[PDB]
Amino acid sequence: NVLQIVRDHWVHILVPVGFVFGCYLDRRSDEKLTAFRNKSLLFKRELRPNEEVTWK
Amino acid sequence: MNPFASLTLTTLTILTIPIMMSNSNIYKTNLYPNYVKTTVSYAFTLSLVPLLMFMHTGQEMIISNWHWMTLQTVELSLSFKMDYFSVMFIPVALFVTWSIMEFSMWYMHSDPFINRFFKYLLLFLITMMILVTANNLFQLFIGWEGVGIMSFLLIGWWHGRTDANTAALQAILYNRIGDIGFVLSMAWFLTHSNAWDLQQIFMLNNECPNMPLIGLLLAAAGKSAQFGLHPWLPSAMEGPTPVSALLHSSTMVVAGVFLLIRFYPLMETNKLVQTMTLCLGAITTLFTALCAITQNDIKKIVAFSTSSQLGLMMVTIGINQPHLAFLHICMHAFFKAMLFMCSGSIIHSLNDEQDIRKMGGLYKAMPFTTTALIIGSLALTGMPYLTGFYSKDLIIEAVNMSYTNAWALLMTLIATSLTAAYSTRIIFFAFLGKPRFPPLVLINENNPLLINSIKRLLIGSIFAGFIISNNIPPMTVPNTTMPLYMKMTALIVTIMGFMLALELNNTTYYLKFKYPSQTYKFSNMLGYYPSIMHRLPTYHNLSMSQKSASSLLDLIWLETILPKTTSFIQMKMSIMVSNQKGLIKLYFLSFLITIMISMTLFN
Amino acid sequence: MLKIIIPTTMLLPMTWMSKHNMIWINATVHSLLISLISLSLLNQLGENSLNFSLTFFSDSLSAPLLVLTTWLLPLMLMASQSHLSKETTTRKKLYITMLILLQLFLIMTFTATELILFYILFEATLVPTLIIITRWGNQTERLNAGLYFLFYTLAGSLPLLVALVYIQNTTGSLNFLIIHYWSHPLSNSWSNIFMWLACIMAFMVKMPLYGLHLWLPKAHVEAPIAGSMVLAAVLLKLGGYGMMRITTILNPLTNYMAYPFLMLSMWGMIMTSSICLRQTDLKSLIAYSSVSHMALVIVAIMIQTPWSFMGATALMIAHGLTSSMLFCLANTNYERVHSRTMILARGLQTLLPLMATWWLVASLTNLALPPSINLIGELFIITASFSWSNITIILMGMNMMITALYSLYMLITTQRGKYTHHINNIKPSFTRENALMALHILPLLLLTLNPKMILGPLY
Amino acid sequence: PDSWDKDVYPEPPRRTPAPAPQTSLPNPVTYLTKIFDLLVDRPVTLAREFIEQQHAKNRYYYYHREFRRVPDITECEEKDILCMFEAEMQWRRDYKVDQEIVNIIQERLKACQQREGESYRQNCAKELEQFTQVSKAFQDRYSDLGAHYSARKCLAKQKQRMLAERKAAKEAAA
Amino acid sequence: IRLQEDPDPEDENLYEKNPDSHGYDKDPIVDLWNMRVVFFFGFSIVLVLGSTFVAYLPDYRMQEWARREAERLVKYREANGLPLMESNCFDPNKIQLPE
Ligand SMILES: CCCCCCCCCCCCCCCCCC(=O)OC[C@H](COP(=O)([O-])OCC(O)COP(=O)([O-])OC[C@@H](COC(=O)CCCCCCCCCCCCCCCCC)OC(=O)CCCCCCCCCCCCCCCCC)OC(=O)CCCCCCCCCCCCCCCCC
Ligand SMILES: CCCCCCCC/C=C/CCCCCCCC(=O)OC[C@H](COP(=O)(O)OCCN)OC(=O)CCCCCCC/C=C/CCCCCCCC
Repeated sequence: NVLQIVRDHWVHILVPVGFVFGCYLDRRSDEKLTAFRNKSLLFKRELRPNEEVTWK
Repeated sequence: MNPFASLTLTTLTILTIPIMMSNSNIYKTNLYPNYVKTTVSYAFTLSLVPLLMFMHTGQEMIISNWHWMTLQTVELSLSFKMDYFSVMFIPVALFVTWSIMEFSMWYMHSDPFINRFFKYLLLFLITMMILVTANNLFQLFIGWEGVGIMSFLLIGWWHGRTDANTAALQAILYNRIGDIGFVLSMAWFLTHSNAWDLQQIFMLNNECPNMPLIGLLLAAAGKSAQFGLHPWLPSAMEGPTPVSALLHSSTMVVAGVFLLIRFYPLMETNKLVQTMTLCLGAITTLFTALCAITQNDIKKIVAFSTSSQLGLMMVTIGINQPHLAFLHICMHAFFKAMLFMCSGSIIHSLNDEQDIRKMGGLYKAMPFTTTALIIGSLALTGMPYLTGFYSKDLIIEAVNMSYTNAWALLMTLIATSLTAAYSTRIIFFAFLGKPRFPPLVLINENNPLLINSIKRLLIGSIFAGFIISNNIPPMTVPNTTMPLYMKMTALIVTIMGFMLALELNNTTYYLKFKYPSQTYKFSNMLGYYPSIMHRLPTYHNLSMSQKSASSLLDLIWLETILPKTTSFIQMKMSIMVSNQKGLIKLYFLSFLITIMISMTLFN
Repeated sequence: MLKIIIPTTMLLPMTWMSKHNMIWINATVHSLLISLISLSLLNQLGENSLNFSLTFFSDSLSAPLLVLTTWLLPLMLMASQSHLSKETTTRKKLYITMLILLQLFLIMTFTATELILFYILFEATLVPTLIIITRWGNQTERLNAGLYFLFYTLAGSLPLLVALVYIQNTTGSLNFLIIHYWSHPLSNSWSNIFMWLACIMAFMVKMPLYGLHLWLPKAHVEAPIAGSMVLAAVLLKLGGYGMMRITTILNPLTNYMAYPFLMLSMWGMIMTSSICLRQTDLKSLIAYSSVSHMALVIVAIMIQTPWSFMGATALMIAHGLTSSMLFCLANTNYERVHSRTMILARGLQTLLPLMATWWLVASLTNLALPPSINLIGELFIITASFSWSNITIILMGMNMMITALYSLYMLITTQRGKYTHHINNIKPSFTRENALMALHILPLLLLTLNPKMILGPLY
Repeated sequence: PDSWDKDVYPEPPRRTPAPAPQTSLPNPVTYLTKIFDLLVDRPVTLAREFIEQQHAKNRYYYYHREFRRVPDITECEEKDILCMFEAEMQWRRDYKVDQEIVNIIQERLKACQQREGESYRQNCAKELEQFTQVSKAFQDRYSDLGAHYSARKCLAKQKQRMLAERKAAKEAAA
Repeated sequence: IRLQEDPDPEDENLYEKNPDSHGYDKDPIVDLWNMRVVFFFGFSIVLVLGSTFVAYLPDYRMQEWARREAERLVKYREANGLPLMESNCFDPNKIQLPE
């Protein structure tokens, strides 16, 4: 029945959840390199009234 | 917008269309050959229209429709050069291909893969159109290699025939030497001019040098089967008769001449390359005609005639007459295609017999093919007002009246005489006399397809030269004033060849037997060139490929130097180290020696 | 790069937890999905690389190699499921595990940002390959082949490790960005000569260089089909990638030290083409063709001009795809007749039409046929070598002629002629085999349509 | 057309002679041009009109990115990684712009040769001189930098060139 | 003989049991679904979607940006009589040559 389907096809979510976790870890790695954000001579600009950071 | 670009690109696209429909029920049915032929006819008319547009106002254009890639300062784009040469060669090639396709509908009826045959013919036509209309060297090379591989695939049509496979591979080998020359020229042009297109090449090369021009000359010799690289064209007669008629003789072997024509400014600037071109063309036409006059296979005779005409075109280029070369290209396409079709009809009516020794009586046995072949032979030899007269006569007049090589001039005249000789040989041994074929007479030429195709190619062999010569603008200074004997040199040598060959053929009826001469053996056996040059270099290369490279170096010395010697040394050292008797006396004496050495030598 | 690294490390438990008959389906489907995800790396910048973090970065040279690796994994899965039908479930899962580990190591190798991490990963790629060869090979010579492959690569790579740690002690960092910005000229001294030799010789053995290449025929002939596919398609490209990376710090000494390697590469290109002319084994013929093409790539990297680097990258990608396709075709023939001799089976065009078409297309791409990316790369390399010197054109022309000769000779021998009479077990081609050939060939033509994606950073 | 700038891509004024027929025979080119206009040009014009009507309802705009200038490698200190990075990126952008400049000049040359046709040797001397000058300057700037070119290597080459020019000037004055 | 070894097994043909076999697996249902997923995912998804995605990738290489910049610079320089290609990459005033 349905229980046997999940018992056999619970492995098909492993790669998708791995991809989601990888995207999350990429965001976490990006958020630690925010040392020159809105500080490069080429891309330095004034912040818009309703924004806190130039990029995330 | 001007219809010129639209109509030219439309002809090319509708040529490409039936290849798309090769994955359909129409391709699975038996209507595909007629469908392809109809498409080619429509393309022919739609290409005739821009030819009319050009012959009025001399309109020429280039179309850089699609940009492929920019290698920093070099831009490669899909560009087509619709000039005089392109708009005059596309309709002629389409006309010839239409006739060949109808003839192949009649001729290949029993072939299980006639649909594949027609798809391959259309693919060859597409690649040839790409080659002719190419505006840059890379697209020209695309068309070059495409016609090369399509020739490879169509020559080896019968995959079970080892001779067909050898012919295909030999054609590939010679065309690859030509491609070596082509790549040399491409590399030089890009390196020294930062361009792969004709406009900038011509702008920057005010005095084109020997290296690029010799590269181009080598490529043209390889593709057009000049001397040294000639044997592949006669060997290409292994393919079906439609292949020989359309691909090789008419439209593909003219690729090298066309390449040399497209660079006529640079050829004009240089002189040593012109001399080399003239000499190569002269020796090619002479040698190929000399081999032709004594062959017994009708397809071989026509192939050698094609090679001789190509040599004449190369002579025309070398005397700095590029436009006469193009005119002769068109005229030769017409009458040589018709000659090949006539020989194919003869072969099919006589149950796959290709020997003039077994033909005979066909003058009355087959009326229409007989009159067509006679007209084609008259056009080939330059009958004073047929299609071949408007090009060959002018070529001979220009050769005699120019500052040329004396030996090249003499060889050109002798080649014209031998052209007349071998045309007489074909007529005499094929149509005149008594039958020599097996008694079961299956001679039948009443097929509307065969008759209509030969009719269409027969009108061109009579009138096309007049129309084409009278409609093109004057692109060269005529030789109005010349001595009477020089004006009549072509006719005199043609008539002398006719008479001498006819007499020598009439002597074959006598009840007299004599063994062949050394000159006869040299002429009949193709000058011994295929024997020596196909047994010696190949044997030496294939022998060194195994005795020296694979066996001596790879399997023996590269194994001995690095991996074997190191392994042997390590094995010997391991045996020395581990071969101990396990005696405390021995290795304690060793300990004593080590202690003494460490005490004395280490301070 | 974690969005691509983690799904492979999840391919591992999924393969080990899936049912006994769903392993191939799951592995193939999710490998294809990972390849689709990795296609997003081709969007590169014109100024600098894609700096994901302190550990992984992507460039116009790394991106196509990653896409090729990720696309190559499912094809190896299809071939493996062809030839491993009677294996036990645990051994099938171990085979898939070795393939997955190899792919993960290759991905991290191409995306590593330090030379030392690159070294560690590109040396870690040897273990799965050696296990695959020496465990699932068919014949006896697989053991000797594994020994040759392993010891050639390690004898090449150990001086590279010493040189890398020395360079880090000397300059302070092995990060590729830092060593590109803080590069200094290399003086002509014996010490610099031997540092140059250490690095270059490691990657030349990995290429391989002519005279250092016997392990390549040994390993490629005796490995299973998946091992042969990965060895030729990707593992030969680690040497080229490494040479295109390390030569930043070896100038101007490369101008003087490249003569022996250029002469070896050109003459060995000629020699290996000639060897291909007289080969009695199909796999050996394909292996020596690989040697010739990689010799051309070595020439490009050594002459080291912007036109040569683009040609090197294009030729690397094209050769990977073409050699993989050729190995697959030879393996299908082998599975028919259980022998590798070229003249044993003939008439395969009259017995198997569509396979004859695939053979024709693959052989046409093996020789430089325009406008294929094979020709694009070879032509760029030839042009750069012509600007280098004007007899390189002679050598390149000879090589092109012989390449066409042996490719068409292989096609004519295997396909054309009359069928062998006593071989009556040649069953019709499988949909799996036909799909494998299609998946090899269609991306190559699409790359021909869009050629700027595989021309490297110098474009 | 307003698609491109006529000053960047010049085209000489087009002089088309008026037809002056001398025969009563009909002109097949004229008849076929009329047929082409009736059968092809009108339907394609109608289709393009419909497409452009559909486009005008969803009109949106895109912009051209502007990079402000930054100090170059001459101003950057030795092993100052951030300034070196900014200067190197700026030099690469300038290299790309110079390559496109050379591409524009080459396009001018090709188009002029094709347009002039048979009198190209004399009528395209103006565009040949501009191409010669631009190619000379571009070659002197970026001729032999190598595969691993950089702003530092270009600066070193410029220093070598300046030293050579100074030495030549001193020798001439001596 | 020197061993108790099994005889070499006969080659197993997938077409004998299953005439409409795709060559993936012995089980007909597993074989059919393996074919379906391979064809669908590979051909449809990867080929078509990846090819169109690559075709319509945004111009991050700044090809058109560089062309527009070059057009602007050419227009400005030829309007003012300046050379189209500057003679030096850097400023000789900011470059200090050794004595
Ligand atoms: C190293 C040398 C390099 C030379 C380079 C230059 C080469 C130039 C070539 C010149 C042309 C050679 C023609 C013959 C070659 C083929 C021979 C052969 O086997 O034919 C059989 C072959 C028949 O084949 P088949 O049906 O199988 O029968 C088998 C035979 O029965 C089998 O019987 P067979 O074996 O007895 O038949 C051959 C026999 C019979 O053939 C002939 O007699 C052909 C004669 C052709 C005409 C020659 C005289 C032309 C006179 C022209 C006069 C007017 C000039 C213009 C001015 C007029 C106003 C003043 O020929 C000979 O014995 C020799 C003929 C002349 C050879 C010339 C080359 C010499 C090479 C070196 C010397 C060798 C000497 C020893 C020979 C070997 C040892 C014994 O003949 C033909 O099909 C036709 C033959 C040629 C017809 C055309 C002739 C005219 C065109 C060429 C001459 C030039 C005319 C003027 C041109 C314009 C000038 C401005
Ligand atoms: C640029 C470098 C190359 C320069 C020339 C080198 C030639 C090297 C020869 C190639 C090595 C041969 C390897 C295998 C080739 C294919 C296998 C093979 O030998 O088949 C032989 C095959 C079959 O023999 P058939 O005559 O058809 O008899 C059929 C009987 N049923 O014949 C061939 O293809 C032989 C082709 C070898 C050509 C050798 C000579 C080539 C001429 C080159 C010199 C000419 C220069 C041209 C100057 C042009 C001036 C601008």
